[PDB]
Amino acid sequence: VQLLESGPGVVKPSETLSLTCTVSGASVNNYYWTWVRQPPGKGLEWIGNVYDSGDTNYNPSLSSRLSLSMDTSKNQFSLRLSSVTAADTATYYCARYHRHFIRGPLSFDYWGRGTLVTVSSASTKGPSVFPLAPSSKSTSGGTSALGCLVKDYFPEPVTVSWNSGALTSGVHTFPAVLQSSGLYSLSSVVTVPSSSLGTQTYICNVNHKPSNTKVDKKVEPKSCD
Amino acid sequence: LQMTQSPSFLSASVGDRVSITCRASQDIQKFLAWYQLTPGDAPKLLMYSASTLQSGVPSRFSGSGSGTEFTLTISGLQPEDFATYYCQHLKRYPYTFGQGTKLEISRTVAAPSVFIFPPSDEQLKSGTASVVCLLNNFYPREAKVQWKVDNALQSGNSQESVTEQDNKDSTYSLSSTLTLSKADYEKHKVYACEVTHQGLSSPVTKSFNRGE
Repeated sequence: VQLLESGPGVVKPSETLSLTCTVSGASVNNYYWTWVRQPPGKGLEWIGNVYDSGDTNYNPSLSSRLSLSMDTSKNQFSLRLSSVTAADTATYYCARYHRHFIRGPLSFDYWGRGTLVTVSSASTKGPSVFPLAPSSKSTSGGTSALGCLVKDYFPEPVTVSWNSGALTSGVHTFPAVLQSSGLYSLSSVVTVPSSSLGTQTYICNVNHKPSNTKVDKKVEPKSCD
Repeated sequence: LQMTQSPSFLSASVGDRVSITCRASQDIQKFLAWYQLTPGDAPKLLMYSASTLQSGVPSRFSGSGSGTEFTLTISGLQPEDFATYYCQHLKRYPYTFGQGTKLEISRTVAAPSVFIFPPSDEQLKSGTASVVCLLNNFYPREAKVQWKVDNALQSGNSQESVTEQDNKDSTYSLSSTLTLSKADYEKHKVYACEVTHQGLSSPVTKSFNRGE
């Protein structure tokens, strides 16, 4: 029995969001399901439930714009959220509302891996990668730090790797930050032996699927030499 | 009906027996469940009906309580037990969760290694400079960063982020960015990154001179 969600990663404000959960190993009609969101910054928030009886058990804070349902032919249950605003941005999870007819409500025992829904007017855009070159300013002992600045991209996410996944030790890819431009920007760095700085080739592999942007940047040392 | 968790953050060593509590604004008898949330994984149910261990969950996890107070207890914390926990009541709708409890590993205080990266010639072409300050592998996670251009303290023209405690050395890393215009960048010489951390008796300053 497995649960996989699917729907847009981005939803333009004031529009209506549509998230769907596909089930496996079980018939949607024979169980009760639910949706829970996690607004970055906050915790967990119960959205509402969906049953075969079509009963209405939604959170009062969403009631007016929410609509849950089940589609037995496609074996899925879904979520409809009208008039989304930045306050609706969050990773949404679908799950099973485990209940026992005599004992009552037990838990939410099967959960999907969730999907991040970002409410933004921003237009899809690829990143521009700049080098964070190793230098006397980024060296201490026999260790030097270098990296890549993935600036101005939308929406999330972008993945980074070094030397096509060959270099992973000492790598640090930071959480991205949203700029007032409405575009994201993160950085990935790596500390490497200072001695290899002339011999070993360092290249960060940036990939942003939303905009089919694949950038490979080589990071060269920077000195007065 | 609200659920309050405490502590919100708890630090412990691997192998310790730790206990998280969850209180309820009202009496919910045993209708309370616990969950483990590690970023990247789907939330895992660990306990329900307050003390019934979920199928496939190591016995080091145990729940107790009824009424308004409940307790989740972990014996011998494992590397992977260090995540965030949330309790939930199921007394009546709307069902709600506690604000969660993040559990991280405690270790010795380590000052960050501060490196600074001036903007790349390539980015300057466009017309905006991004100066980056890196605080690498430090503990505790608390750390403040202040940019100084020609000594003038900066404000509102920088953003930053920290990684999650490393799996290997339990250290944290931080990345700050000073975003100035090209013309504003070619206007000054000294670009300073002032770092404040427990391991540093006094704020350290790592800077460089533009065009040098």
